[PDB]
Amino acid sequence: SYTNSFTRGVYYPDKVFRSSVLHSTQDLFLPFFSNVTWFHAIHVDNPVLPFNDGVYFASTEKSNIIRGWIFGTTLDSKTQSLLIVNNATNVVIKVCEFQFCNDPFLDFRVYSSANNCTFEYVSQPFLKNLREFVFKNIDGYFKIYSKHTPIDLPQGFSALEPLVDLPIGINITRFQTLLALHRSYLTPGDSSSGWTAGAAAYYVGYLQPRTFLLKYNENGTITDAVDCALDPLS
Amino acid sequence: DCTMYICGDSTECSNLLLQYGSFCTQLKRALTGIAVEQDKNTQEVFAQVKQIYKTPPIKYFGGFNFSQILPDPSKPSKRSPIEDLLFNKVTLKFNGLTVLPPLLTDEMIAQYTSALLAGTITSGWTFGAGPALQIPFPMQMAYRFNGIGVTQNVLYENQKLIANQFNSAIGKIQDSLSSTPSALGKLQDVVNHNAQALNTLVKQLSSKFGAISSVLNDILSRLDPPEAEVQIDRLITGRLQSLQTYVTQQLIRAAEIRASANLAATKMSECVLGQSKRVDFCGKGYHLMSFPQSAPHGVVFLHVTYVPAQEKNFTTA
Amino acid sequence: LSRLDPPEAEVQIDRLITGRLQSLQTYVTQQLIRAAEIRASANLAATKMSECVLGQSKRVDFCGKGYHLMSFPQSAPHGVVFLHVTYVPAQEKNFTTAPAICHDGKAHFPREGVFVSNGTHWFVTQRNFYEPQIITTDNTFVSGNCD
Amino acid sequence: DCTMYICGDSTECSNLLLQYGSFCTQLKRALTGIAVEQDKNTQEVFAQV
Amino acid sequence: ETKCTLKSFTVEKGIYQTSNFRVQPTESIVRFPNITNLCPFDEVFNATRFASVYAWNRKRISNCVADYSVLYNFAPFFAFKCYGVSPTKLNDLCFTNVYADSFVIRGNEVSQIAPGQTGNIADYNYKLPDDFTGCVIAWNSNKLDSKVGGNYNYLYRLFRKSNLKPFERDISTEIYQAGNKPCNGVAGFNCYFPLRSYGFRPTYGVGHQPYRVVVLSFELLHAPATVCGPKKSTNLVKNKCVNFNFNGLTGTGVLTESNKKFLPFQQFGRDIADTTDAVRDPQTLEILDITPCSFGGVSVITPGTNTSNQVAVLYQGVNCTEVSNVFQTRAGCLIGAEYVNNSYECDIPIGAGICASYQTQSIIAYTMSLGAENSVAYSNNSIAIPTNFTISVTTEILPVSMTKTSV
Ligand SMILES: *[C@@H]1O[C@H](CO)[C@@H](O)[C@H](O)[C@H]1NC(C)=O
Ligand SMILES: *[C@@H]1O[C@H](CO)[C@@H](O)[C@H](O)[C@H]1NC(C)=O
Ligand SMILES: *[C@@H]1O[C@H](CO)[C@@H](O)[C@H](O)[C@H]1NC(C)=O
Ligand SMILES: *[C@@H]1O[C@H](CO)[C@@H](O)[C@H](O)[C@H]1NC(C)=O
Ligand SMILES: *[C@@H]1O[C@H](CO)[C@@H](O)[C@H](O)[C@H]1NC(C)=O
Ligand SMILES: *[C@@H]1O[C@H](CO)[C@@H](O)[C@H](O)[C@H]1NC(C)=O
Ligand SMILES: *[C@@H]1O[C@H](CO)[C@@H](O)[C@H](O)[C@H]1NC(C)=O
Ligand SMILES: *[C@@H]1O[C@H](CO)[C@@H](O)[C@H](O)[C@H]1NC(C)=O
Ligand SMILES: *[C@@H]1O[C@H](CO)[C@@H](O)[C@H](O)[C@H]1NC(C)=O
Ligand SMILES: *[C@@H]1O[C@H](CO)[C@@H](O)[C@H](O)[C@H]1NC(C)=O
Ligand SMILES: *[C@@H]1O[C@H](CO)[C@@H](O)[C@H](O)[C@H]1NC(C)=O
Repeated sequence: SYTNSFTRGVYYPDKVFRSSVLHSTQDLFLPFFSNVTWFHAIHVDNPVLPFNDGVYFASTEKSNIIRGWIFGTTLDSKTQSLLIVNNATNVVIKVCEFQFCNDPFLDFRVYSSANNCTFEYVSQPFLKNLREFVFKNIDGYFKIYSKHTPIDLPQGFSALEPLVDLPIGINITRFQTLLALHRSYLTPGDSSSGWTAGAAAYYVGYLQPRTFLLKYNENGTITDAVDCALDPLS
Repeated sequence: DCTMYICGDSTECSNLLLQYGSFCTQLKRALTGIAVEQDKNTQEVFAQVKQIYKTPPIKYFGGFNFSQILPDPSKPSKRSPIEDLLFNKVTLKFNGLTVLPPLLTDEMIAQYTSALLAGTITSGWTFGAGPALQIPFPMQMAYRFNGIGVTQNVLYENQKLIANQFNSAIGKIQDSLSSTPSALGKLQDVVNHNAQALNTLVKQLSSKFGAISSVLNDILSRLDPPEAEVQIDRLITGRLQSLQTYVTQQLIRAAEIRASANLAATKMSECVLGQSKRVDFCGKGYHLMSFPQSAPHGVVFLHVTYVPAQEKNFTTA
Repeated sequence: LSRLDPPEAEVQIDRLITGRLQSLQTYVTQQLIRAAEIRASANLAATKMSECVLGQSKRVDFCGKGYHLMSFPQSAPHGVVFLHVTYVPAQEKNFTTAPAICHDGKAHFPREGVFVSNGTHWFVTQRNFYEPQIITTDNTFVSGNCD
Repeated sequence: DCTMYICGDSTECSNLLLQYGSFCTQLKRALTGIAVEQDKNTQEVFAQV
Repeated sequence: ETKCTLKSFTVEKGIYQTSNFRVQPTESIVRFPNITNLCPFDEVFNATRFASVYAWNRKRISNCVADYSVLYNFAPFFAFKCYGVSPTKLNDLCFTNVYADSFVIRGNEVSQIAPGQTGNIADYNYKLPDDFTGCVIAWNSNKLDSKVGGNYNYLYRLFRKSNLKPFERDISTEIYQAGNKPCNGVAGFNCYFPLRSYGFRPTYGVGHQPYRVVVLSFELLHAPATVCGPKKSTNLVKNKCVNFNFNGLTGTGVLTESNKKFLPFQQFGRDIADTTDAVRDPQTLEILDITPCSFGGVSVITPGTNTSNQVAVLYQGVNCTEVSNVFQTRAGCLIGAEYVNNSYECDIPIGAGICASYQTQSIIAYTMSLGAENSVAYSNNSIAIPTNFTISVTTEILPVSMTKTSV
């Protein structure tokens, strides 16, 4: 499918504070009123999703049906592929040198056959239930913004707060969602494991280098943002 | 501050700045001349009178109503309701940029305006050409009507009508000034231009001007003494080129303000302190009198104009 | 050009030329501003010479503070000094004034001046010099009744 | 146009001009104010009636 | 100072600006963040059992604060030779990785652990790079790695085809094919075992006893540095402008508390002018506003050497509660003059309606008088008629031309 992200896809551009002023910055932002891909009816193919300028991952997942994400170069043997797996009370962020299958599922613990991870990075567990995420890679820092806001995408305004930064530099051109259900299918090749669960939809929207003018209130929270290459009034 | 704006808390930058020449003692010599000039424009129009006159206690001038132009003793700041309305509409030390306050405050200009009003109401035009002479206001109006060609009988007979029309005009001028919010545009434009030029200098200090960074404490800590110099030299050049144009624009704006103040003083002397025979120098039409009102950065002249109306066709020979 | 060798003296000569041209551009700008100021002052002085020396003006403080009569120019190495002759009234006195006079059922108004009174007496005089004259028909005109 | 006059066709050159900051804005802000002023002088003498 | 500024000797009457008053900071703070991941140095130096010389144990030290000053708990080191660096400057330079290679060797073989040196150990077991910028530490371990019968568990390679390369390891146990006779896995003539064992005993001397040697090699790849040594001081000075270095934000100003509630991810604040206005304390979570202390301009109000020499100082645009009659005006504050309460004619302007002059005695300070007071009696039946005339002369000087110049 294809839908529109009207006024969503904004985040904090830098770790600086302001008080009821306006800040114009040329950053990598999501263009307002764009055409994002609403993949709600794809209940496990087509995992070929690029990572040129990042990804805007929006979801309204009911409760813990997502298990994590994977960002790799080509998903081949001896290729750096980061896997962020969110358990109940802890998340695991390791980069592996392994050949990943079409849809590595989690319900299983070992994704591929010959896994070989080398990093160590543990953090706080991450996982009307809107879960906004924005992923990017710049200055060798795999940078993520996360937000948990109650709701599809409404017409409101909510900034994305930088939560965790982690240093790594690779040619990240991979993206796929990891679902969770009841029926256990150990077969990696068979990409058909549809189970009767809640609504699942992984939003995909690519970022773009644009100039954004954000308005910082007295408390330092972005409450309004305008773009500078869409509407003439903007 | 030529030393602090270009060189932030750095003794080596101060030693390097003196080699550029005498720009530091010229950019501050021109700006202080601008200030002394601005301290004089506010004395050629408001300080034209020598002795301060006052309004008599009896508030009966003959039928007219000047409560909106005379100072109000209730408000601690002695001003008129029109001046109070004008004062509530003009919306008004960072890195070595200070704002010097004017000599004549908003209270002494108000006193000069009240003195000029008393002189032009009680004495007429004699308070600006010698000793003040008392004269009734209806007789002053008859004088001003005969000065333009209209006989004094139309005023000595239809005095109540003229008084009511003047009172209605004085009452409606407040609503007219309150209707259009951009009426005091000439007084807000100068303030906006000043605050914009004062704020554009701090915004250009963040520019690297070719160097690696913008702050001196970073260049004097990452790089070693003789490779930081061409960088300090380029930074000083960039910060001096941004101040020279600022001083030039300030001089141009000061010359414009001086010309405007000379014109305003001429209008005050030829319209408030007497009646002029010019067409559109003291208002559009037949000028009778003019009342001054102070404003945080200017003067508002209220010109009383006599306009004929209800004309009729006749035969002439 | 004597300590340093040809191509390492150039960036130095380039910087010196830039510094000496930036110091002259601002000088020319200040000279233009001062020339515009001098031109405005000279236009004002020429207007004052034409309206005060070459005739009498009715302006209040354009040819001197007061009532202008005449103006005499004087040269100066870089300017002109205008000597304005001013007529100033003095030694004023209190008097009684009235708009008109009702006589024979008609309200008569003075032609020039105002009706002055000094106690059980009424005369006509101008508004600039006390000259008591009897109220006659020549200096008065009827414009209706005194109602 | 600061961008076409200084940096003509050259994206690399324009990215250096942005590091000089607000000079270009204060230039066009004044040049258009000059035009607005010139559009007013033709209305104080001819548009009196 | 006025004569130096004006470049003259007979200054006239008036107010002249000479310099600027700047408050110098007294102390200087450096509040960088609390210390944390002390690198695992103690587990490499205080280990329980070291490896052989040929199987030298390596740990990579990365993403951790390196306190290289926990070295000095281990006793007088037969060698702390720091090659390419100083033993004192090492706790400063950040580096990408710090590889720690530990191994046990004899006492006579501790000198062979260095660049260029050759022998029996650093030719086939553990060779160091020629341009090795690091630190080799070595200390005796007799009490711990010596058994009466003999600790034959520590091995070492004696024979090899060719020497090793910088940081190369060999764990093969094939018989040394010395002669042309091809060995068949059996030992004997011209076919000897390459790995021998150490006869560590307590009765040995000081040159043959077990010596533990570690080598810390610093790596500075183009990759960002993740192992940076420690840093800190401790003053949250208030109501006084000092030099702050809060987690890299450096400046000078008064650090006073505030109510500017920041978000969790952000460290410093900015006004509209892009200038810094507040900063997080990298230790206690509390926001303090940065405000400059007393700063302004000094002006000498001199009556001129023609009259006298008593001058007055005026600090403009600054309250002088901080750093001769002190009086605070609306345009600043002046010292050296007395505020008189009779309004006279303004002679030397100051600002906001205050003027100075010489009474004659001392410099005075008074509110300027706009003129005299005269209230005419306005009556509807009274007039003022002049009687006499006065012919006066008024001088009006106006410039016409300028000095024609050319360059
Ligand atoms: C999105 O794009 C598709 C084709 O890519 C188009 O058919 C659809 O109308 C677009 N939706 C909107 C309204 O952006
Ligand atoms: C993962 O989740 C299970 C189920 O809640 C829990 O028992 C286990 O301790 C968790 N492990 C981690 C890594 O937190
Ligand atoms: C004068 O104007 C004031 C204020 O509008 C009003 O209160 C008053 O009635 C007026 N008096 C006369 C005599 O018109
Ligand atoms: C006078 O007469 C002319 C011609 O009939 C007419 O156009 C005009 O409106 C009249 N004006 C007045 C004042 O009655
Ligand atoms: C006129 O009388 C008034 C009131 O007594 C007085 O104040 C004023 O000075 C007198 N003026 C002259 C010119 O005598
Ligand atoms: C006023 O002056 C006139 C002319 O000198 C004189 O005739 C008249 O008697 C005077 N009035 C009095 C009462 O002094
Ligand atoms: C830093 O350490 C001190 C002393 O243990 C402690 O009181 C303070 O809360 C610590 N700050 C942080 C970052 O928690
Ligand atoms: C000093 O006083 C003398 C004598 O009164 C006077 O001639 C001269 O102009 C004065 N000079 C200054 C600089 O005030
Ligand atoms: C100076 O500080 C004192 C004490 O806070 C205050 O009372 C006074 O008004 C201040 N003066 C000015 C106007 O700066
Ligand atoms: C001057 O007036 C002020 C304010 O009323 C008062 O505080 C002070 O004592 C007076 N000084 C003199 C010398 O009268
Ligand atoms: C002047 O005005 C007062 C107040 O209305 C009035 O009582 C008095 O009679 C008037 N006097 C004249 C006629 O000059």
